[PDB]
Amino acid sequence: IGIRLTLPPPKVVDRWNEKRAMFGVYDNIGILGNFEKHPKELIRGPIWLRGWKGNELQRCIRKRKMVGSRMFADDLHNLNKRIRYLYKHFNRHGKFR
Amino acid sequence: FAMQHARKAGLVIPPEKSDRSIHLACTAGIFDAYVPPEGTMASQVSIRRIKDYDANFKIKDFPEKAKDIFIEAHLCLNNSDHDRLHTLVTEHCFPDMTWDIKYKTVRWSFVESLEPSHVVQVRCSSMMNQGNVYGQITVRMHTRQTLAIYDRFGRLMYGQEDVPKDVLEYVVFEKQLTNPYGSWRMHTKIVPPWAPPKQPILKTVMIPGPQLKP
Amino acid sequence: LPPHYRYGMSPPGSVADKRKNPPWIRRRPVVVEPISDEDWYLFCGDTVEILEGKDAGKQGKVVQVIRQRNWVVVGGLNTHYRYIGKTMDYRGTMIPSEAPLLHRQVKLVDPMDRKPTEIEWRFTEAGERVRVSTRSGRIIPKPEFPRADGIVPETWIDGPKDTSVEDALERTYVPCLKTLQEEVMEAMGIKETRKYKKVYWY
Amino acid sequence: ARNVVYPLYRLGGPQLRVFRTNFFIQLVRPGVAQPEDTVQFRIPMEMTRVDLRNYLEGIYNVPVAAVRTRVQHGSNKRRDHRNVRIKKPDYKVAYVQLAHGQTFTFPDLFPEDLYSMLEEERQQRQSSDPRRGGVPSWFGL
Amino acid sequence: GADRMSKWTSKRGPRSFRGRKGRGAKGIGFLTSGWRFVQIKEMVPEFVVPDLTGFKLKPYVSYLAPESEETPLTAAQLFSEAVAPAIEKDFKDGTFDPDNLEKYGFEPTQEGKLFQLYPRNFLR
Amino acid sequence: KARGNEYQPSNIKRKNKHGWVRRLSTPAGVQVILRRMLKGRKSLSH
Amino acid sequence: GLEEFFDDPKNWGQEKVKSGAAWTCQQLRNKSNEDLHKLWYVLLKERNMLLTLEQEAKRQRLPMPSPERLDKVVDSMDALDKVVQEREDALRLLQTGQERARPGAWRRDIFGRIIWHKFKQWVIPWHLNKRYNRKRFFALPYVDHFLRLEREKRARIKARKENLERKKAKILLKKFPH
Amino acid sequence: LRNRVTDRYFRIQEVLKHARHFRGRKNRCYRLAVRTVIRAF
Amino acid sequence: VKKGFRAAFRFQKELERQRLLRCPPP
RNA sequence: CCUCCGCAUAAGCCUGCGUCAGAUAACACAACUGACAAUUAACAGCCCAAUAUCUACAAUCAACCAACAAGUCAUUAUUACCCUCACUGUCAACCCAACACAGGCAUGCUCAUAAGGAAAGGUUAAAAAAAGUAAAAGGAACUCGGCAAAUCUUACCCC
RNA sequence: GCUACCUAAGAACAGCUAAAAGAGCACACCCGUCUAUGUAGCAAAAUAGUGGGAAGAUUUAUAGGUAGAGGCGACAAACCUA
RNA sequence: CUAAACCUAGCCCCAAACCCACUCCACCUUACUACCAGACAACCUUAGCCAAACCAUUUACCCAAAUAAAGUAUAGGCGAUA
Ligand SMILES: [Mg+2]
Ligand SMILES: [Mg+2]
Ligand SMILES: [Mg+2]
Ligand SMILES: [Mg+2]
Ligand SMILES: [Mg+2]
Ligand SMILES: [Mg+2]
Ligand SMILES: [Mg+2]
Ligand SMILES: [Mg+2]
Ligand SMILES: [Mg+2]
Ligand SMILES: [Mg+2]
Ligand SMILES: [Mg+2]
Ligand SMILES: [Mg+2]
Ligand SMILES: [Mg+2]
Ligand SMILES: [Mg+2]
Ligand SMILES: [Mg+2]
Ligand SMILES: [Mg+2]
Ligand SMILES: [Mg+2]
Ligand SMILES: [Mg+2]
Ligand SMILES: [Mg+2]
Ligand SMILES: [Mg+2]
Repeated sequence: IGIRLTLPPPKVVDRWNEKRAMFGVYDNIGILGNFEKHPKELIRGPIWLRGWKGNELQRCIRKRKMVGSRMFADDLHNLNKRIRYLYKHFNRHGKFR
Repeated sequence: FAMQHARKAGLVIPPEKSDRSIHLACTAGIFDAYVPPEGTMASQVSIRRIKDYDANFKIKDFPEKAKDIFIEAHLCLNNSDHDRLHTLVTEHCFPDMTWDIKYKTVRWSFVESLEPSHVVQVRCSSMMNQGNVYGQITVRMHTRQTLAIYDRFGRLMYGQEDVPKDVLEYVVFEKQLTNPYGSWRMHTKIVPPWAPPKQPILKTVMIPGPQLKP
Repeated sequence: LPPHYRYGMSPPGSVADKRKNPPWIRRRPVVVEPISDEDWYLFCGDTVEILEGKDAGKQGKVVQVIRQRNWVVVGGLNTHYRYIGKTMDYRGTMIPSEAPLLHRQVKLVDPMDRKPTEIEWRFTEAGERVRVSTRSGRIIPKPEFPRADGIVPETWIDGPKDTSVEDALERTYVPCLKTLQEEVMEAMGIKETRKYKKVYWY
Repeated sequence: ARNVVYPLYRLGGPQLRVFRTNFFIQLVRPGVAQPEDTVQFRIPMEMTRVDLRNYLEGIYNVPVAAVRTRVQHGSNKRRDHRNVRIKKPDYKVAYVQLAHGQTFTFPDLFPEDLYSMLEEERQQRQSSDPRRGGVPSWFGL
Repeated sequence: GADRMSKWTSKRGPRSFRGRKGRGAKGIGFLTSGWRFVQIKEMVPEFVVPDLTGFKLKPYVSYLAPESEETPLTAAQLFSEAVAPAIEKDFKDGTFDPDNLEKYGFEPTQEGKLFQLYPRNFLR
Repeated sequence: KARGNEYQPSNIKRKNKHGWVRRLSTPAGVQVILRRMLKGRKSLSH
Repeated sequence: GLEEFFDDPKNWGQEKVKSGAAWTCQQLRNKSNEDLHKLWYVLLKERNMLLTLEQEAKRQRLPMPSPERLDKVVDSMDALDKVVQEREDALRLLQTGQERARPGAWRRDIFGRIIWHKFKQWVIPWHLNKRYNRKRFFALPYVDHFLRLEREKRARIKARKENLERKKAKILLKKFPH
Repeated sequence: LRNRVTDRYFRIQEVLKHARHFRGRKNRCYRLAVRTVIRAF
Repeated sequence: VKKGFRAAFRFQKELERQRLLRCPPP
């Protein structure tokens, strides 16, 4: 059986808190803030992605080139095997060739 | 055999010592049983000793509430309201009253009171009961009631709801004086031997003799 | 004890506690409100009142208290019933058994007013620790208590293996600066002329 | 003393002396019957006979004739619920042969309210008569 | 096969390991001349046992004694109360200098003393 | 003739072939130990 | 001679034996040097007596009268040891200036782990013998790579626990308003 | 796991609901009914 | 437990339906 | 009624059918769980201060005879040399074979035992089947082949 | 630590013939010729019987050494932890 | 009836911050073992699978600012690819 006999507890959904009330603010700092800053440096996140898009390969090559020297040996070893398996995969495997 | 088995099994423990103590609300047993007939100074001291702990206390009105607590406590047995019965009945009086009625209902109606309930004596505890004291009152009761107990499947075990019959009982009440929230609650019955036995049961029974081995 | 240990009614090590909590059991934890001793203001023996839950609107004395799960034990208040006699043939005599109460559930009481009153945590300039009440100020003293170490400090008798108070507090120490082993030697009067020669250490 | 380094003695050096010894000894009742003079002692694994002899001779002031040494293996067969090996601590044993005529023998140690209300509660309890038929014996009717 | 969790012990090995291992017992002598062992009293310990006569102290303490706040001693505490009075007595009355420091008591060199302090020879 | 009886236990041979001192003496054997605390085994040697 | 290994016969067969409080480290400093030297052998005879009852109690399959009587002499004896070594170590720091009374030195083993290798007790120097030269008190170049590995695991353990207590702090902050 | 079907219980029960009258292990198990339920339809 | 409460909701409607068919009220 | 087994040492395991209580082929022998007890050194391991120096001639009852594969043992002069016998192993129905496995397993004595064990849970006594016993007359006619069994038998070829 | 070979010091081999033997018969012991049984079997190679050797190029305990592009091998393309 | 169900233990990615060692005893001889004369020490290109539909030249795997120049100068059985 996968279903549950008794119901789960009713999760209270606070639609008015600090985050959701102030959500979406300061996204147009460039449009009507005399372009002193860009909305891309606003987001909090890793250093290998701050206002930039990439696939599995693109994000990995950007990672090892930027922060790979600081990464662990095991994580760096798995990263090299990942791009090597994905390099050949996108290049040789699939349709459209 | 508990201590001997603990030795042989090997479940050794130290004596349970803790600052906490088990606080009771009723003394087990009684202090002095009124030997009834075939049909004093200590009483007035025990009466006025209860007054020293609760000055607003009367004696002439006690048999009224005694019969009032009597009929309503037994009406709770019919309704099977254990919560009200617990605050109205002691912890020594509860098992002997409510144990055997399991797996069966009960019916108890009050017709009237032939004679008025009358206090017989008043007794009181010493100071050497967990630093507490407990008083007791005895009251004779001569009334007429009906009794009809039905088992799990709704057939009468004995007695009929329509006919009442005379009955005589010497009810025993007691109360915790250390705290103020204590109240008078039924404790025990004297059940003297000279009194006659109740009505038998319509059903017949046997007994197994001594099982003689080879 | 193991991690995430549960502190029930009975204490650790008791037969009832190890039965309820063997070493192999792994049950859920309890998210109790973190209360540090700086803010803790509830000791044993104090008179405390209850105003909600079962048996609400009455007052009772604290029997004990456990600091882990922030539970209070009040005697004769919030008491359910249980049996203790043997269940083989006897039914088992009924007795009232107390239940725990959270620190937020329970409210302390002023001795003079004997009513539920809030609590504040202040220092008297003479020191050292004091508890004071709400809007109409009354200094609440601490209740007093037989510790488990000594049941009676005042009604104590010096046994044969117990040393007298005079022999305990009296001092005969002399700051001689001299080595312990050497100080014992002249007390015996023994002699030793051989000197300890150098040895290597590595 | 256990877990403490001793001084090196080379020829012409001082003598080794102990002031605050750390070893603790177990006078115990034996399992097998030894003679009247023989007594058993269970001690840590670091001691020997010559220091235990000077130990008993000095502290307790008893003459000692001889003593043997023995080692016992704590059974590591017990296993917890995790199937991990549970070993009991090993211990050294010493059978001391005492002096001329002391004739020591191990003496006996143990030759010889809530329960008050509970016990009396069970005697005032009345056995349900079979003639009653499982009826409650409380009611008057 | 063999177990690793079990602690290594003399019991597990052959005759050679059963004899050479040892169960933590300290040394008492040497062994020469056809396995003829030779102990020495200088290596055997000698328990220093005082007399107990006129000994009024008892192992247990009564609860009537008052509490005393913790005052762990130290180099500053011991010197300022024990040896310091000797300093003011000589400083205020006579003359002194860094030479002749043995008058007050000092450890210039350890070799030449029986009880070494670092590396200590005695035990406890 | 019949297999399974290969392991002829001998403690002196075990501590000589797979001994602490042997693995620490040889440079090759050192890799066995500090690869093991990396995994975190209790008995690093036998 | 041997009856001192047991308490008084009046206490035999007793379920609770009288016992006073344990020794305090402060007043033990207040006593002289020969006094606690005598008290050590008193607690020694006492401790052997209590532990004799312990084994005989387990043999007879019964509990001892006073369980906390046992540790009352244990916490007194180590406190006696605390007061003693507090006197000599202060003397050693006054006279010589060392803390441990056993020479040693920080050294890098073959595994690259820095440890306070305490110097052993020897008779002949280190350069003439052959045993001490085999200990190989140094690590090789290939070992520094493995040192990085457990360093990462030490950071993983910290990051796991630090992130755990952070996630703990979040869930009750949601439950409780505070 | 992030996305898992929760109503697998119901989409098979409607199949077995029509196949209750089948004989043997078909009405009890699922895949036996799937072979016969479409064939019966 | 797998996330979701919609399936558990309609299951309770199926439970009470069976409880109705098993022990229906008068 | 069996015993081609047994006893012990070495090797190996580490408390693994000793006492107490409990529940759980039969388990109330417990060899399962908890606690208690245990194997006491003479036996056997744990050794030798240095320098220089000596050491042709087997064993086989070692004698004769008799060889070849040519063999297992010794001290000496000087210097130094006070004390002393501690420590460790000591159990078991046991080990390596995933098992309480018909297997594997060195050494001394016993050569049928002073030691150690029980082929059959009970019944009926079908076939087929496995291991044996006996057989009229014949005696390899069966069979690729005297395979197997019985008996104690010769001669000739290839390699 | 099984096995293939080697290295250091050891152990065992009754008795009957010949009375010299990499000699003949034959125990312990080693090998596994042939037949049956078994084949999730007692056993990841065994049991019962019949057999070859059994004073030697014999068998075997103990310790060490030879490690894969290799080792070992009285070459079976064997053995080197089923 | 056997069963079924739960919501926690904790874990994963981030960011920020550089991180660890009883100081009672023992632990490189056979680790967790108190105590004796040795002259014993590391510094070496990675290779191959795979791709090129075989394979032999060759086939990124970082070593020091994100982006852009740029997949350009160029290299290359001028082929894959770099
Ligand atoms: Mg011994
Ligand atoms: Mg293993
Ligand atoms: Mg295997
Ligand atoms: Mg072998
Ligand atoms: Mg000997
Ligand atoms: Mg034996
Ligand atoms: Mg063999
Ligand atoms: Mg026999
Ligand atoms: Mg049969
Ligand atoms: Mg015939
Ligand atoms: Mg013929
Ligand atoms: Mg034919
Ligand atoms: Mg034919
Ligand atoms: Mg044949
Ligand atoms: Mg022979
Ligand atoms: Mg021949
Ligand atoms: Mg022959
Ligand atoms: Mg060969
Ligand atoms: Mg060939
Ligand atoms: Mg071939």
